[PDB]
Amino acid sequence: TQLITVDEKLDITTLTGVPEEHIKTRKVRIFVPARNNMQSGVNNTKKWKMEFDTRERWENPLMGWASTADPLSNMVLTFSAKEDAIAFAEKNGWSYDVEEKKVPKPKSKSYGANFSWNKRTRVSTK
Amino acid sequence: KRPTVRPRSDVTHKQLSAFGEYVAEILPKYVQQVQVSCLDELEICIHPDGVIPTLTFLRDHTNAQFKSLADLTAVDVPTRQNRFEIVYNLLSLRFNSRIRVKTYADELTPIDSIVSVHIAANWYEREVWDMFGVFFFNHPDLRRILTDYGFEGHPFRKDFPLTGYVELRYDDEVKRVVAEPVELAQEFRKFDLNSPWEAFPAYRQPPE
Amino acid sequence: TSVKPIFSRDLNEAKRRVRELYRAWYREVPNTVHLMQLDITVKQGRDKVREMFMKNAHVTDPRVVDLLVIKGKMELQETIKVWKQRTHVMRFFHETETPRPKDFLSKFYMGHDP
Amino acid sequence: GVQVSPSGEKITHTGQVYDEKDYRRVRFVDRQKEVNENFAIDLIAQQPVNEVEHRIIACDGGGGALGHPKVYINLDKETKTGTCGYCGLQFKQHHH
Amino acid sequence: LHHAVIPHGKGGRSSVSGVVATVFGATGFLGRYVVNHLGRMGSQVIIPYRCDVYDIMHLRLMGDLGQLTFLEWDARDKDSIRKAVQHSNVVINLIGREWETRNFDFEDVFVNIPRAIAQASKEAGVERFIHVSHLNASMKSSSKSLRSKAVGEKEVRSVFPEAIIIRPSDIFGREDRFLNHFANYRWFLAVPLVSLGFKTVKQPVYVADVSKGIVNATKDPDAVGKTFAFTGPNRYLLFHLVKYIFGMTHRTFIPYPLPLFVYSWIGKLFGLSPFEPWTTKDKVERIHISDVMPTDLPGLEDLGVQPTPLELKSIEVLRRHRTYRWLSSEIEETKPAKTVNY
Amino acid sequence: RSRAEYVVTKLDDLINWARRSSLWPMTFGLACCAVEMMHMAAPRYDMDRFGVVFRASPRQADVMIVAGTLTNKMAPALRKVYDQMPEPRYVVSMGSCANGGGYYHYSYSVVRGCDRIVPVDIYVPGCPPTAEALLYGILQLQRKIKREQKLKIWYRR
Amino acid sequence: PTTNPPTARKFIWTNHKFNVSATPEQYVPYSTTRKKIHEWVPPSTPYK
Amino acid sequence: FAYDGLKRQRLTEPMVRNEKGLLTYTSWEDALSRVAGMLQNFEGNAVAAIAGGLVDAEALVALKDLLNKVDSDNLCTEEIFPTEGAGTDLRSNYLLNTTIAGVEEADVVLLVGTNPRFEAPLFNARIRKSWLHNDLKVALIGSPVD
Amino acid sequence: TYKYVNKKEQESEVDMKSATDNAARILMWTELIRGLGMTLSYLFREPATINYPFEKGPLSPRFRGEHALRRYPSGEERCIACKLCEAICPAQAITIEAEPRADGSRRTTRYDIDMTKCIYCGFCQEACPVDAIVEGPNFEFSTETHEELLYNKEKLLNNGDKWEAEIAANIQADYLYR
Ligand SMILES: CCCCCCCCCCCCCCCCCC(=O)OC[C@H](COP(=O)([O-])OCC[N+](C)(C)C)OC(=O)CCCCCCCCCCCCCCCCC
Ligand SMILES: NC(=O)C1=CN([C@@H]2O[C@H](COP(=O)(O)OP(=O)(O)OC[C@H]3O[C@@H](n4cnc5c(N)ncnc54)[C@H](OP(=O)(O)O)[C@@H]3O)[C@@H](O)[C@H]2O)C=CC1
Ligand code: SF4
Ligand code: SF4
Ligand code: SF4
Ligand SMILES: [Zn+2]
Repeated sequence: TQLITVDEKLDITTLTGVPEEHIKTRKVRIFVPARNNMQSGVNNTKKWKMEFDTRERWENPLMGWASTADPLSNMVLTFSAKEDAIAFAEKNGWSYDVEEKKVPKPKSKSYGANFSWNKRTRVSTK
Repeated sequence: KRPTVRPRSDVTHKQLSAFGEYVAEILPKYVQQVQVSCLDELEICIHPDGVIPTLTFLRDHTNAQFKSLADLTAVDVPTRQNRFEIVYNLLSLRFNSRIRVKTYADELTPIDSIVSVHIAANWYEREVWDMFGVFFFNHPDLRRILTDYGFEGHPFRKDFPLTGYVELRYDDEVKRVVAEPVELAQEFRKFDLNSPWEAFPAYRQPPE
Repeated sequence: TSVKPIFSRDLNEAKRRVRELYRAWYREVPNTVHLMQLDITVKQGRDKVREMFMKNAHVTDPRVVDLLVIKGKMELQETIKVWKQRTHVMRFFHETETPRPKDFLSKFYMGHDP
Repeated sequence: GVQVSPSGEKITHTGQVYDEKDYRRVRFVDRQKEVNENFAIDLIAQQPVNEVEHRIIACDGGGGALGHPKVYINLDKETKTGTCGYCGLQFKQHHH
Repeated sequence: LHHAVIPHGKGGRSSVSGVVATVFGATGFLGRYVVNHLGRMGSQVIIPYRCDVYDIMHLRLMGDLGQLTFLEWDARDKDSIRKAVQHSNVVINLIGREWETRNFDFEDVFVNIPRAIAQASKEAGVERFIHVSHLNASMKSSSKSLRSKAVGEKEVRSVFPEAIIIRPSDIFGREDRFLNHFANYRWFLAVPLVSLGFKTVKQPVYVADVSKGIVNATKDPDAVGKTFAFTGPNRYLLFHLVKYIFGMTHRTFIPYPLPLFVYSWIGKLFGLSPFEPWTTKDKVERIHISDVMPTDLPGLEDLGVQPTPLELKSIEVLRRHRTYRWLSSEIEETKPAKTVNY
Repeated sequence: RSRAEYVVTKLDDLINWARRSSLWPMTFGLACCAVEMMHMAAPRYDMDRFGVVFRASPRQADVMIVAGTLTNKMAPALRKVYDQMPEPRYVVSMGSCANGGGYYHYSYSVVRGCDRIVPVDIYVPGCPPTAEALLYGILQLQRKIKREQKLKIWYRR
Repeated sequence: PTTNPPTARKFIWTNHKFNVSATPEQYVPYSTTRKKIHEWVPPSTPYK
Repeated sequence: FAYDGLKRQRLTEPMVRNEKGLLTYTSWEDALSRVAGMLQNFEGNAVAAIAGGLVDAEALVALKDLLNKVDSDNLCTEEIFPTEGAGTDLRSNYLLNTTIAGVEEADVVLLVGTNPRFEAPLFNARIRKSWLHNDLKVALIGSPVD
Repeated sequence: TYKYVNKKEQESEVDMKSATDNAARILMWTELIRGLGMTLSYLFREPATINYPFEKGPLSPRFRGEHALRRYPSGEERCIACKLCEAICPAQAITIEAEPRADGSRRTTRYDIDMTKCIYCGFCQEACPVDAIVEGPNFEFSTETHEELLYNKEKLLNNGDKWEAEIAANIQADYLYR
């Protein structure tokens, strides 16, 4: 008596208040952000993110600042799981492109390979 | 002893844990979680349908007497199914204590308003509806309280942009203040201020 | 695939609520045009109400259309009691906004925005 | 020092100036475009080279805590003086 | 083109529409609307002004920061005209008076100033010049202003050969001198029309429509060297037009057939004033000159503007002139005036 | 020059002296900056000594001191009370919020500067600008409306 | 600053300027950054 | 470090030849009108396209559909690959079928007619990594190149 | 502890003298007369009004006024284009771009401060490692247009050249606290 049945895709775009252009014409990207190679820390590659497609930024006539016309340029949303990001994107009606998480491949490391009798992995300097 | 470390007391933690056990065993129908923080603060997380019995028990019980509602708010965590975590902060002047009651909701499941328990919940739930879009059942006058008249969207949600969608400017052709789509002379520069080295090993999550 | 209803068990009761809200808006539009000194006529306001309803016409979830009825009722009350002004009413018409054309040649000639 | 373009508009120390056909000079019509007359590039070109005796010199820009973070300059290359990265003061070791 | 004149943005307040427009009659009635449209789409608008900074200061919010450049000019200063039109690609000429002062007459205002502006613009190298004359300014008209505007059209075309000549009809708007004038007849006993207001046909055009037409002429590639006619959708007799104006005002209506020569006498009687006159002999001649039919000339349709009707845009002008009794009256409470095909 | 130009200039100087010697603000403030404008009304600075007296109704007001944040819910009221002032009306913007949005420039509910709504005559910077700075702005407005020549431009017309 | 004058520098103004707003001497903002993207210039010689 | 080439010698506006023979800037409408008029003037064999190196697949398929609609099959690339035999018909004929994982997995590699160090620096780096770790036998037909 | 502000202790009973005193208080308006007398005392005091602009309100060396870019005693600009002030600026009122200079130093080609967006909080002057950006105590810089309140690098350096006489003195007087 307090449970009804729906068989739909949970569309809330009419309740979000977003204009039609920023719903239909937008493409979001769902991915784990790549580790920047200037550092070795990997704490930033643990939460999934969706960002939006980049729109036009031009130069201000007066000062030369980076003027924009879109609202969803600084919009970054963080998620614990990829399927949670899919649920949020399909609920808000945005078409999504999803990149699978690029985990680093395990590799064999041995300090004694630097001092090999016959293999080419012997190093000439330290 | 340590001048740069905040002193801690275990007596308040023990009393709040005992009262958490007390409330959890009095109300097993709704209480889903009871936790006491390191800062000596008690939180009870409950089912959404038990907000009226939980608040009524905490206000009108002799051993609770939480007669003052400190605040009512919501937190938008858009990675869980019920994204709006609704928080009631309550004060007990008789026992000089503070308690936090948490519940959950999403964009299409309203919860019961507690205006019949606390009158400040009227304006606080109006603020919650205006900012997050959480509907409240049996509210006397649920409407917007902080946004502009005719404002579309709930701005304290995560997915809402910081600058919004429209701005106001005066047009002399129609002699009116009119709304236009957002254009900024200088765009808000997003800063990635997050170090890729782990800061707190006590909160290290297990890998996925 | 089973959820909890807000007000209507199925789409028919919510459609009844939509019809009642449309009745109230259609009744209010002449009073709004008379009370606030609006440029529009009675026909333009009723056409705008019809346009908004047909804009929201694609919804088939009872909870979503119940919340849409709730939002429309708050807008209606905010129109009954004079809190929206002439500017707030005329924001529905976008008479200062030049509309972007829907054709590819115009989208190509203006800028890079699709 | 300040120099003027063929359009008659003076050039800043960054080196930027509007073109002859640039429409943005109507911003300066009936007004003035101000340029700081003291250029840091030639104001260092008038600074003398600090002649010291040590192989490693320490610079804080003068004034102690009123200057910059103190750095250490290695004066080994005899063909080029050592310049402080903050204040731009040149230092030279003595080979006599 | 130049790198800084390339359009950018989505056409909003902070966008770049890529037009540098020097608007000369920007202080007056049509000038505020054309500057509003230019700053709305986002443009480099130069306003050369003659009057007080307080009098032009209503134009200060029409555009973004630094997109509006106000500068002094004198109508007798070719140097100042050239310095106003030096950095521009569109020069818009809206200079005009409805009367004659002791410093500037109709010939100077409608010939000498537009010729000097066009000459400075051609010698400065702009690529678009738009000049607003009046409709039915062919030649040998019964009023001095129409003849002066016709010979000014001749001089402007002789100096600047590809100038876009825009001929609008009697423009109506919130701050016009047409609908407010006919509602200002209510302060007297009757409405003194010539031949009871008949044999005089008018098609007024909305000021926003004229301004949109001027802006689309700035961005129209095939409008160069053309003469446009900016007319309203419906032609009304003068009697029925004044009847509709007073019906919308809800004041009263008593017409009076008064002969044209003594009406010109009382017109110049009102015009002999040191301040802005209520009416002049030239004003009443322009009122009783009938509007011609634009057959071969292109118009607002060909320039991209749908002409908004006077019946639709009349209540934003005449609600000022009604009393408290009829203040809350809608469009449908006043019968629209009968149109004429001729 | 001729005799009439000097007479017009001296009359116009008298007109402007009266206009700048009697300027009345509308009793209207928004925020922090309104606390500072009543600190300028406070006895240390004495805007009443300078000749500057609050009148609550815009019909008796001359200068409009927009002192604080202009929100989207407040902008129509701001424009209404600006338009209801009589014809010689001047506007001083006070603080970073009224100048260019200030500390809420990137907000969904804040008008990015009150010059988008009302024509601002002068701008006073600061957050808040001190009562010293607002008194400086008021004196600058007095000098600015001393500078104008309405009668002289009318005679040159 | 008669018994304790400030330190003399050769970049400090010898002559002070007051508030020069609403004068031809007033400050006018501009971009201090040069052009970034340079257009390809076509040659001035026809192919045929 | 070659990203700063995207700041110089750039095409920003459409250009057309003059009546005297010089390239001058014009509008998109005029440029597309002239190209479209010439395209409607000329027939299928008379129109051809050639593609360079920094071209995405979207423009390639768009130009392919356009020239196929005007019945043109001369869709050439400035890079030469053999056409007879299998040619481009079979995807194994023009592809690094072993891939870079197969570079790591192989034990003898034979480079014929290439300078991988400059033609594909990361592929050559993977060759060197597998040569250092798994002891590849690398051989070369070509000029003696470091 | 606590105290009562309006609760009187017990009752003062009814006495003939007390009734006469209350009657005199109600009839002859005694508290009104003493309020008049106190306002008369203020009338005969000395006003606290300073004679602006000839007398200025007192300030402190820490005062945050108009922004300025300082130089070294050699005359070289102190800023090294490190963008720390732009990072710390809460209102995002600082825009910086830079490149290596002709001699290889890292100097700003663009240091703009939107002073209509500035909140005048001193975070930039307490975050600058070389004391380049400061808040000189000039507050008398109100303008007539919104544009000329948007400061660029040339205006900021020119203002630092103008106000260097008291900026260095104020930093000398106050720098030992910071
Ligand atoms: C013109 C000459 C100078 C006049 C005085 C000018 C200077 C002083 C001005 C003072 C400031 C006034 C400002 C406005 C104040 C308004 C409030 C106010 O006054 O309220 C009135 C107050 C009101 O008192 P109340 O309001 O506190 O009382 C409570 C009343 N209820 C409960 C109803 C609210 O006092 C009066 O009404 C008293 C009026 C004067 C009575 C004078 C009586 C004199 C003695 C008569 C004879 C007695 C002996 C008879 C014979 C016996 C024989 C045995
Ligand atoms: N209004 C109408 O009914 C119609 C008008 N037109 C034409 O359109 C144009 C604009 O119309 P509108 O706005 O109504 O006209 P206005 O009466 O409002 O005046 C237009 C502008 O001309 C300027 N001006 C007039 N004479 C001189 C002069 N001697 N020196 C310098 N500036 C001068 C005025 O400046 P300032 O404020 O400084 O005096 C004003 O800003 C005019 O050419 C008019 O003839 C065409 C059709 C209908
Ligand atoms: S400018 Fe600063 S002081 Fe003034 S209202 Fe805004 S936040 Fe408050
Ligand atoms: S002003 Fe100071 S903090 Fe800012 S970029 Fe320059 S050196 Fe760094
Ligand atoms: S004072 Fe504060 S708000 Fe202003 S520029 Fe410095 S850091 Fe930014
Ligand atoms: Zn140094």
